[PDB]
Amino acid sequence: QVQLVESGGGLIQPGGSLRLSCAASGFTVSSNYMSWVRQAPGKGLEWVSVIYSGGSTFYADSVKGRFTISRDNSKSTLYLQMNSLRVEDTAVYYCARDFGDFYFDYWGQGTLVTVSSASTKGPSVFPLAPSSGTAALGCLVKDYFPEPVTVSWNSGATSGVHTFPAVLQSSGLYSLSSVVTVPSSSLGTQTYICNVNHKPSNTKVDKKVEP
Amino acid sequence: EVQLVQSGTEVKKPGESLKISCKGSGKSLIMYWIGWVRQMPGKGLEWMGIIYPGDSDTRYSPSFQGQVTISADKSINTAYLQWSSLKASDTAMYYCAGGSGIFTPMDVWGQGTAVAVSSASTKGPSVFPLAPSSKSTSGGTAALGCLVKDYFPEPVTVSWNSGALTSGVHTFPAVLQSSGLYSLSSVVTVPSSSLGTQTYICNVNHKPSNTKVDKKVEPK
Amino acid sequence: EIVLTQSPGTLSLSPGERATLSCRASQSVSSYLAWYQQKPGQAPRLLIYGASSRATGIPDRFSGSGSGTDFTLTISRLEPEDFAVYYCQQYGSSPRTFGQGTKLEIKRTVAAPSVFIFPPSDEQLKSGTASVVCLLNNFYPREAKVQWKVDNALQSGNSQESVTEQDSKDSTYSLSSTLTLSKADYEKHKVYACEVTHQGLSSPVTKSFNRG
Amino acid sequence: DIQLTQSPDSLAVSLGERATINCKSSQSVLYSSINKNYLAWYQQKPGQPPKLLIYWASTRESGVPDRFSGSGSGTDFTLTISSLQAEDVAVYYCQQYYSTPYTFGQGTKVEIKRTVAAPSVFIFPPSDEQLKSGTASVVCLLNNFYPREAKVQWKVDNALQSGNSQESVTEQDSKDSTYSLSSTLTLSKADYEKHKVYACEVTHQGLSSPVTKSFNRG
Amino acid sequence: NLCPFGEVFNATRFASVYAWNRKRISNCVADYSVLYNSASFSTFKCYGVSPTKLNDLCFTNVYADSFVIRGDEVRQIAPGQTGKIADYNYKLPDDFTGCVIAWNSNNLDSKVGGNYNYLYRLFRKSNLKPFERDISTEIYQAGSTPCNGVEGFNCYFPLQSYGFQPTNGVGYQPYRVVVLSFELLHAPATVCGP
Ligand SMILES: *[C@@H]1O[C@H](CO)[C@@H](O[C@@H]2O[C@H](CO)[C@@H](O[C@@H]3O[C@H](CO)[C@@H](O)[C@H](O)[C@@H]3O)[C@H](O)[C@H]2NC(C)=O)[C@H](O)[C@H]1NC(C)=O
Repeated sequence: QVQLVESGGGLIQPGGSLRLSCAASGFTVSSNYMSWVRQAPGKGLEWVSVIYSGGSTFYADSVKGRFTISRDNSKSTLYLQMNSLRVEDTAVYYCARDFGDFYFDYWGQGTLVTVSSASTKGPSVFPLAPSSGTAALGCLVKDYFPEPVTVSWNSGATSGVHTFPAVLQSSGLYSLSSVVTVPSSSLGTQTYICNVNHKPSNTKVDKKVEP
Repeated sequence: EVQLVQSGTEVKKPGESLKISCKGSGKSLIMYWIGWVRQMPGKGLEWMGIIYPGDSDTRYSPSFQGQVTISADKSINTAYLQWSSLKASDTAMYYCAGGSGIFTPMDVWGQGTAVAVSSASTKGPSVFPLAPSSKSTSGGTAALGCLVKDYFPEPVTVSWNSGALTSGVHTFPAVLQSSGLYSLSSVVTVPSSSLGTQTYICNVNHKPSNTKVDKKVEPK
Repeated sequence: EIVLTQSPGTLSLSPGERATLSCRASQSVSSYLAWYQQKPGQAPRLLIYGASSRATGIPDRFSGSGSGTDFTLTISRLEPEDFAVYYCQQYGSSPRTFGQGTKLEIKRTVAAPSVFIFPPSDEQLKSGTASVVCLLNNFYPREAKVQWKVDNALQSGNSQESVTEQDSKDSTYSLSSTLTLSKADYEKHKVYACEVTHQGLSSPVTKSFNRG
Repeated sequence: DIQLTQSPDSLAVSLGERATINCKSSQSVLYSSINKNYLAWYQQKPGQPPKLLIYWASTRESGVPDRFSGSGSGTDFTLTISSLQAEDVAVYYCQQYYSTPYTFGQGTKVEIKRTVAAPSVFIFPPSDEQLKSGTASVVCLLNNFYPREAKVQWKVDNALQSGNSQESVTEQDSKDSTYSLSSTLTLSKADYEKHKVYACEVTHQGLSSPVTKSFNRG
Repeated sequence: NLCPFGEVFNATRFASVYAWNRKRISNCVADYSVLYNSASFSTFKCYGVSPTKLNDLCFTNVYADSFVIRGDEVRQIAPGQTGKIADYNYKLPDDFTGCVIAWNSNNLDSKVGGNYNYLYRLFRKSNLKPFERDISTEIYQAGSTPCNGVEGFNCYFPLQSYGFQPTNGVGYQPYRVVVLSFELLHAPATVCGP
């Protein structure tokens, strides 16, 4: 039962420093090849660096001199120290167990790294009130930075909901909407509430929807 | 049988790009590391860097790291030393040397490549006679010569009597004047009895500018 | 570096058919190629290694072939949820490189969109910004056209669109078109309409609301 | 980096005598696995590329005559020429290939120690051709002297000149082992005609008193 | 009594890099000119010794290490290098003195369909020390569960086989490599050149 869980991702200014962590279970970290692979948002996968079972480290030319891969077997964790970060480094970084520096047979869930001189701003939630057999309603999550934002309905189960991908606005702030299709004959019988959580700003806002 | 042959003399203006080459030939060439040595006018030898042509293993001296790029092309057995923007301080003779390993003495040397970096333009020499006199007779051994002034670039060739007169000839090294031009004097030693009977002519040739001067020098 | 080109860029197949993905390399890699599957919101999952062999837990339907420069990923008996983004990775020569990917989608029956429009909330208007949202829900195929008409005047330059991935069960799509304008500009107009052109719609469908 | 220093800067030994050149290293260039010091000696004749005489501080290159011999170990090395021949006149460099970067010594100039020879001094007034161009040049020649060290001073109507004279010396002649010097005084034609006496003053080891060659304009 | 350099260079078959051969050479006359005056080499890289200046020098022992690697991996046969071959198969000391010699051997070590006889160690807990040879075939334990000498999950065979095919690119082609190592102890010198 192999688990790779990552953390440390977030927002950092250009030229700053960040360090991702990757806890590993089900195999010995020091006895295996370990690699970091990043997928830039909307682009392809790119190999970043590798550490050998013997301890040798190699890096991609784009990230050479800036990134540093390491491991701490006492915590079964693989690290990637990112220094002198740039806007192009913005990507979802993955942690992958490497089979002899050839291919990746196990992957971590991934962590998002955002590099911008912008500043964290909390989201604002507005009701998409249903009006006029079935009905549709939702909440509008607008003007936040950076991503991601998680939305849930009626405090952790409803189904039949669609949370659209966030879209970057001309102001430089993301925005998204979550919708849910509900029976029309149950407007006031059930009080519908949307849970919005924007971790990078610790903003946890719940808004009711009603006509 | 390894030997090194370098590219020809280069005259450039500051800020221009230059790329001199070093072609080697012979058996056992695959094991010879090619290094470059700089020798500024009148001063000693400076080691610039080295490269192994087989895999372009390049190692620079810290003084020259980032100032020059050393490369090679193993297809044609040729190594290169290149500048992006030349400075006047780069005016020096450049040698390429070969050795059969790293941390091995340089066995094979090239003939050298003179490089001149100046803001000056090609100008023809002016030749003036140094006439013999009672101030240059010293009994039975008179002295005369020619003054080759204000030319660029080097070199000038000075001959006496179309190369026939060679004994007693002293062609002095050129000196770089503050005007950016070169000046030179060549003098000869002849018996003082032959001033009137024989005619002495100095032949000055400046190939970089077509200048060819035959100056007759006679007592005034 | 070695550049890997995947062909086609995308393809739309039906459950039970066969899909043939290809990977082409700038140089020879001698079967040192691997394939991965990345469902949305999840990490890549190893499918084959060495260009032929399945990994642990990979169903028999997946198959690999080819060698040298040209490779083929042949998934058969396409399950409804067999559709994700598939990458080819070479490890013959450093640096190891991936392809740009090949998307894979399910073709289901054509479904007309359910169009709903939402006026900006009074709470949002107090902030000084008005947002009008048009919702296209449970429609196939993905291709759809949304136009914003304000007082019968086509509105351009202040609308953004967002499409969800294919549904987990219905395999349908959903699109949101949001019209953003200042509160001052919002009350300079009366009728806000959203017109949608789609395969399942014989004629365009318009949903509109007055201000009040 | 390893630094190498040589001594003396210039060496003068007579024909057939012994020439000794010292090379001192900042750190040891000895290597235990081979037990050979990574020291080399080079010879550079004027206008010629350097030639490798001795490598590993004791072994001669093929074609090097026996009169060249290298010695020393660690940080001290010496190059010895047994019977100095006239063809050995050059500048000799020691160089280390123990560690990158390679470094050379400052170089040692070797000349033939001949007997003291006083210079023959001649002066040349500028030619009328050069005067017509607006510039006057007065040339003073020190011919066939030894040793190389000499002093030349220009005096125009007993006024010492500064910043208007350039100097050039020949290499040691291959037969008589002498040196020749030329000092050129350059003035504009206007300044040249403002004065009468142009004197060239010479100082040398072979002259009991400073010799002066002078001419009066016209 | 000439030195047997021909046996290691002219050998019909070479060893896998993980089991590199070492030929001890002593009490013989070393004509090094047969090596450097050749033209079949694509790489002849020497460190700290001049191959033309060894005829006048005597040694106690000279070692000739021979094996086959890929073209991409020849760069790893050098002091201060890292990689699969330098870390786990053949390591040179930082103060290495001698020459590493390589040449393309596609015509000899590649068979149609793949030779699959030359091997290289893929897994190891720690890097090899310089001039160390590891021939272990024990199942590599990548996890906490003992493998009991059987292959499976978290249990890999430490050795991997080269895919030497004539179609492959130049860097993938087999290359025979001979490394000359010079030893000078306080024992009497036995390896002298003409
Ligand atoms: C490994 O086998 C090769 C054969 O490919 C041997 O190389 C050969 O060595 C002999 C030495 O007697 C060479 O013969 C002579 O070579 C010189 C140099 O060209 C030439 O002047 C003579 O006329 C004569 O041919 C032969 O050419 C050479 N062949 C090649 C292709 O290099 C080699 O001796 C064997 N290895 C060792 C370590 O001995």
